[PDB]
Amino acid sequence: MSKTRVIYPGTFDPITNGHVDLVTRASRMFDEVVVAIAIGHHKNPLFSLEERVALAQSSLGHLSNVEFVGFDGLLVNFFKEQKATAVLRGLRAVSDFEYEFQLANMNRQLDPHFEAVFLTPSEQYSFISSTLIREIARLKGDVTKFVPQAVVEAFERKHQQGW
Ligand SMILES: CC(C)(COP(=O)(O)OP(=O)(O)OC[C@H]1O[C@@H](n2cnc3c(N)ncnc32)[C@H](O)[C@@H]1O)[C@@H](O)C(=O)NCCC(=O)NCCS
Ligand SMILES: [Mg+2]
Repeated sequence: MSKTRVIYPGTFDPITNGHVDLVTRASRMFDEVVVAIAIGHHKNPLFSLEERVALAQSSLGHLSNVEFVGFDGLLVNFFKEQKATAVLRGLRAVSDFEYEFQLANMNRQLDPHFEAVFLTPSEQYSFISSTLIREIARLKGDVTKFVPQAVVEAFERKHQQGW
């Protein structure tokens, strides 16, 4: 009966109503949730680590047991470093599902204490992909339904400096 600490890694580029759902749900059933933003040097994302954490903090800060960190390197090492109970992932589409197994099973080989636990989001957040949001945003489309308001504005400010 130690305290429990789940890591919720992602690139959050940007965070979406779906992510927010998942974190909220997780905060209700574990002691600490750590939103962990993957820096991803060699991944090349649309928003900076700083924009990404900011927008996250903006949508989930009102939860007292959620923290925000950037990390790179090996999730398994992050896991160890954070003395985590488990890693949180969401399940919705179907190709996600067999990679998620690879991930879980590979990481368990690297660290037998590793553990993945999966939530499902509200049915209304199941279609939403971060990728699909970027494409719609990128074409002056209305992503208000799919992402928090800070993110909407962030998209607009990205247009304002050319996009
Ligand atoms: C960034 C990681 C976690 C993968 O997540 P991804 O890049 O897909 O970004 P995203 O921000 O979309 O991820 C958030 C998580 O929530 C789920 N999710 C994503 N979008 C939604 C949504 N709209 N609704 C519900 N769930 C969602 C996903 O299944 C994912 O688990 C990955 O880069 C990572 O570091 N994982 C470890 C990878 C690994 O072990 N590699 C080998 C050494 S690290
Ligand atoms: Mg996504």
